[PDB]
Amino acid sequence: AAMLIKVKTLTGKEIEIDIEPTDKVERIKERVEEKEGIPPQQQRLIYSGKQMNDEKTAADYKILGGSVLHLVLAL
Amino acid sequence: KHRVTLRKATLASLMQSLSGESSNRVMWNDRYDTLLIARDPREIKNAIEKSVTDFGGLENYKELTGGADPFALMTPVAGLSANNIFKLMTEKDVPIDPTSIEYLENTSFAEHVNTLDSHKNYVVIVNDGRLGHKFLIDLPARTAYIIQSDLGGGALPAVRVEDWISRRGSDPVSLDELNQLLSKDFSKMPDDVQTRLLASILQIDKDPHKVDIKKLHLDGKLRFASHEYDFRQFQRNAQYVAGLG
Repeated sequence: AAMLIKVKTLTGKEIEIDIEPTDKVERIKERVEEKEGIPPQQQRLIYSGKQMNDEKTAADYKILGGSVLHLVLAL
Repeated sequence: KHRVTLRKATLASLMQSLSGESSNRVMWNDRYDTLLIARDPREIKNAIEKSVTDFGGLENYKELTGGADPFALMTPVAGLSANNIFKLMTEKDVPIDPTSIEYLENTSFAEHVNTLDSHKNYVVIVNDGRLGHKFLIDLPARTAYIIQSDLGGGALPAVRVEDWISRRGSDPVSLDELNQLLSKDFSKMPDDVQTRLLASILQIDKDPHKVDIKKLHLDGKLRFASHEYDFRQFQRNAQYVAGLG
């Protein structure tokens, strides 16, 4: 079942990604990369305070429509 | 060969200015469909302040980000340095959006650079899917330099762009070695060849032992695109960033 999630960077820049609960985290990174130009390995992708397992899905982290993932692009 | 000193001075002057709050936020901002030099230190901070309010104050926003303070002076992961320095180098009066550039996927890097006017400066933006990495090759009017930083999570250790520029920014790279590294066949070269090219080109201390090729994605795509630039424009963009005080 399709859901729109927000990916928000440290600059407050926001992007919307329409995903499904079964989509893997690696996949979510790749689509952030489509948009932001950051290689997935170069992304620090954060939800509920922790980084996300590449092999785990969005449902694994109880992400829902409107959930905000935090994209930190800093060392 | 006194342009090499100009170029070094510009980068040096640029990197040092990043200790300034305003310069720091203008350099590494992530609005790309607009001119770098159109970036307004204070709009940027207002948008930061808005998202820290939205998320329950700084202390809470920090937990959400796993510790990252958005007001802090940052240094970028590879893509963000790649995108932004690319803009600084290539922009005059038209926004350039490194996020929507067209890459070469089936061209050889050597075959590509032979195609280039030796009378022009080019910058090449490398999206390397074997290294999970993104970095710049500056080809001033043949001589090559690397601009980069790195989160540190793949074959190459973490590096701050300030430190990279300081040690490596003005230290020319072997084109031949670049041809080899940006080969499709790079994935198939012997271990010690891979680690030596990665060290030579990409590692701050040219040290093979600090490269770990087990973290190479052997089926990674290697994408690159070039773009000419006026040196004077680059200097000027860097003067705006650096002059922010």
